[PDB]
Amino acid sequence: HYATIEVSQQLRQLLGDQLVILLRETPDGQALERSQNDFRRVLEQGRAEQAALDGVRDAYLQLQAHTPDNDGFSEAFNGLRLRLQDLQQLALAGISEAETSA
Amino acid sequence: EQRMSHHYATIEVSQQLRQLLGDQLVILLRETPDGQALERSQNDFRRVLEQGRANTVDSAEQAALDGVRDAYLQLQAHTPALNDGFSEAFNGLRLRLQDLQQLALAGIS
Repeated sequence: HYATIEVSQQLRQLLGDQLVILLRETPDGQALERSQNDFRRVLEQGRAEQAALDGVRDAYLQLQAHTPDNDGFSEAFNGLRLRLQDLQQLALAGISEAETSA
Repeated sequence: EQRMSHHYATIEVSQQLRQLLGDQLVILLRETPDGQALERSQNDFRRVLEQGRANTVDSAEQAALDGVRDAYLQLQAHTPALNDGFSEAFNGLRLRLQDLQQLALAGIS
């Protein structure tokens, strides 16, 4: 499980990274590209559940194909998702902490 | 066990909040956002969040949720500013990543 949560969180973060970029006034195409590469990078890696990761790849391929204050919204979204992400990782730590404690 | 169960409830809250944040993205990423469904989602987010802050036991997790509240308010404050293919592909992608992750967590659990 613990492997499948890490690779899951990475992809979700990289997806969020890409939304932050898309939600900006002037989308940094190079960055988006770099981020799209990291995603398929981290994914392909994890791809070696194997169906769900295959399903992710299939779904990512489709997002890619459809990919096109406004900068204020982008930054607030980024702010919010990092905190939610960190909230989960905090709680998740408190558990691996507990598992060990036993 | 019980220490472990408070942590898992905080994970559940964060998952629902991310799902609801996702719901809003899907709406705003459409040719024409539906302001009515948007505000229903915004009202859902703040209900689940406020109940999270009300019932969360672990004190660091409580403080974390206060930060989530501050950032959510900022998110709303910047929304009034603001195909359909991207929005639909996004939706499918995030749902599979979420379900995938929530399986393993329930797995460990």
